Amino acid sequence: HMASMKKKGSVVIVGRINLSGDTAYAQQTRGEEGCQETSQTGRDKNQVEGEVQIVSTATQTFLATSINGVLWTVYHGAGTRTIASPKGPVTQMYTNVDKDLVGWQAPQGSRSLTPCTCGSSDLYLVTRHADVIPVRRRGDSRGSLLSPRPISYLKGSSGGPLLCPAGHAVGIFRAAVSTRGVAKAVAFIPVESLETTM
Ligand SMILES: COc1ccc2nc(C)c(O[C@@H]3C[C@H]4C(=O)N[C@]5(C(=O)NS(=O)(=O)C6(C)CC6)C[C@H]5/C=C\CCCCC[C@H](NC(=O)O[C@H](C)C(F)(F)F)C(=O)N4C3)nc2c1
Ligand SMILES: [Zn+2]
Repeated sequence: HMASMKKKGSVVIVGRINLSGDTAYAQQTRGEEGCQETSQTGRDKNQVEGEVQIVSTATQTFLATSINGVLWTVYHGAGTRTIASPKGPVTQMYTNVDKDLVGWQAPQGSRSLTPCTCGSSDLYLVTRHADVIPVRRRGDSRGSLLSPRPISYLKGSSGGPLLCPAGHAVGIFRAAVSTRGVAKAVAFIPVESLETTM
């Protein structure tokens, strides 16, 4: 009935991947109860820092990455959802199901990565566990893991960045290619396809 129709909650920032030092590590900034409440209200007054956020809905958790001033993630995680902010829910500024891509204005206090113009194929995937995984670029939207590992280790890291040697953003991780459960390659949205979208 129309009176009872519910609304999906917002995506919520629940942590970050700290890349500021010589050691990468995940930090949690909100626990599951606060996450649920913030998703319903859409009001998040927690201070945001850093480039790679850990984000959650009521049912899924993944990453989101700031590049020029946009917080980017995957459509298969966020759908068309708002993100929680200090002033309430914020509507997506980019949505592209064909790329598995969404974006919101980057939160106040975030730091943005710079889009790579190096043309390098020696990349680094950052996961939600703060693993920094070498990936050889193999095409516009694909790269191979130098050390394959079970897909379990990549689950929950969609929306994370592929970085070049200089720390610029080359892409947003979106899918893993596996054989017998071992991830041998990854697919990503290339930064140019974001720069086009922008
Ligand atoms: C609804 O509208 C949509 C529009 C476009 C769209 N486009 C893509 C490509 C898509 O793909 C889905 C979701 C991702 C995924 O699981 N994302 C990671 C992740 O971590 N998600 S997540 O954070 O856990 C989560 C679910 C919370 C958000 C990064 C994966 C980690 C481990 C793999 C686990 C087994 C899965 C292996 C899959 N392989 C694969 O499809 O490969 C083929 C050959 C491709 F062509 F894509 F390469 C895979 O990776 N998929 C399967 N769904 C959609 C949906
Ligand atoms: Zn670069």
